[PDB]
Amino acid sequence: EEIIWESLSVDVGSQGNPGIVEYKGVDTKTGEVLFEREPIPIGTNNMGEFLAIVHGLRYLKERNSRKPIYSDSQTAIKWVKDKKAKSTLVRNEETALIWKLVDEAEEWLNTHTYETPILKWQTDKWGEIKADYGRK
RNA sequence: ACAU
DNA sequence: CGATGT
Ligand SMILES: [K+]
Ligand SMILES: [K+]
Ligand SMILES: [K+]
Ligand SMILES: [Mg+2]
Ligand SMILES: [Mg+2]
Repeated sequence: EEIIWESLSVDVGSQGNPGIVEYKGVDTKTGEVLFEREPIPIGTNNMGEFLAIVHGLRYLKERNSRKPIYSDSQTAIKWVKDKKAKSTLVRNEETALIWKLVDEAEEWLNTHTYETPILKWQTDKWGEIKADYGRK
């Protein structure tokens, strides 16, 4: 099992969990940063990992790219497959922004199609995903 | 246990 | 050490 180098890798970064959430997508081969989301004041790791995959799907579809997406998040890969982000984060005024984005990402999944393979990055074999924030 |  | 998730 080898890396598919012609791919997009995504990852979340956070300050606290729940805490400030951001995410980015990079070229797996070169590490070039292809997109970065503005920090969201309160969210969870898994909400961010979910949003990162969905943004990747939208990014690749817009560009007519058949590349797969790598994620290190077992949870978010399942949530995308299911089209449902099963987060425990309370809904209040401080979490409204993240929940709006998660709700809108689910809505996009429920109104669009894609063939993009969503692959598990095998951290135990390959080290940290190329989109990692280097904060752990 | 596994993945973050 | 704590949290988010299956
Ligand atoms: K990190
Ligand atoms: K990881
Ligand atoms: K646990
Ligand atoms: Mg990750
Ligand atoms: Mg990471």
